Amino acid sequence: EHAERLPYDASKWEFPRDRLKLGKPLGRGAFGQVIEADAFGIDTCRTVAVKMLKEGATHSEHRALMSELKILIHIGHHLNVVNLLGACTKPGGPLMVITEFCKFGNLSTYLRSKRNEFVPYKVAPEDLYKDFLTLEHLICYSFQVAKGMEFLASRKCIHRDLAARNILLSEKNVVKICDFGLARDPDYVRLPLKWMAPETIFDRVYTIQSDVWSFGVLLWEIFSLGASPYPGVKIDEEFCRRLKEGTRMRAPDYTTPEMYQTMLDCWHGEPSQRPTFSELVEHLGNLLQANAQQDRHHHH
Ligand SMILES: CNc1nccc(-c2cccnc2Oc2ccc(Nc3nc4ccc(C(F)(F)F)cc4[nH]3)c3ccccc23)n1
Repeated sequence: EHAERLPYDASKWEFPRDRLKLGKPLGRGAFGQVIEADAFGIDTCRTVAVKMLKEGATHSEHRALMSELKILIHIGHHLNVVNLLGACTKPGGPLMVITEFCKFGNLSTYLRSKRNEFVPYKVAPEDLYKDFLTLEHLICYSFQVAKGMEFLASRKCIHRDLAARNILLSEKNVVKICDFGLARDPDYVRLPLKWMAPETIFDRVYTIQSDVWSFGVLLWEIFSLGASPYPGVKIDEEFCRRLKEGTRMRAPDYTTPEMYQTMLDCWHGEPSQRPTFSELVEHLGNLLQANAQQDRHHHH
């Protein structure tokens, strides 16, 4: 622990506060707030999201945000993990942590907005389906999250709150894993129980294999175009009993048979019998390739 104590390469990370144009609020937490900004010369102009420590923060709050900064630095860069771009740590203003802005926001809300703009696959004339989501998009998002999680695992990380609300969508259909820190809201019971593996619910065990369970729930979210898990079910002791017994969600409205089986696999009762993220990357990549290449219309 005590990640805040890690060496800080200021030449790499430090960004001048006066090179930010602060814009609309994006969200608030115990730390302070996250606001949209345009940053000049952070890499040109680039839109970013800036998490800033509130004035009058406690030592523990301040330590927590610095720890977060150091954790993001330690993990390192991956396409599918929200990209840390800079920080403002020196005297003269608040502690600020700067990440890339993702135009389309969280994946759950985005997918929900596209329910009248989805077709399994385009057919010519394709302009009838301009900016529509397809199965190819959904498998692509799934593959990317698996890639991100594979990367996090290789960094010896465990996410602990994997869910569609914690995935951000940028341009060029690139998705990014984040942690909005909502554990520290209707998705959280005073714990994100709907996303938690049975060993996590009953025994507070968190491993990369419980993240795999959560990934299964995330897949269900994707292939339902942003529905809330376990429709029509109160999340109480009977829910937990039935989960232990082997009851699982039914196939969502937009799934393929293969994708549903993958959900079921992720939801194995035994952590060791669930696929690894490496296996998921392989499997999903193969499913994506098949999907992306199967229509030979334009390939005479
Ligand atoms: C609407 N578009 C958009 N684009 C980018 C960011 C946001 C955003 C909006 C409201 C609140 N937070 C937002 O972004 C963040 C998410 C998570 C953050 N923190 C975070 N801390 C993390 C630590 C670890 C990992 C792991 F990679 F392991 F998954 C991911 C983590 N994510 C942010 C930190 C600083 C600034 C923004 C952060 N919103």
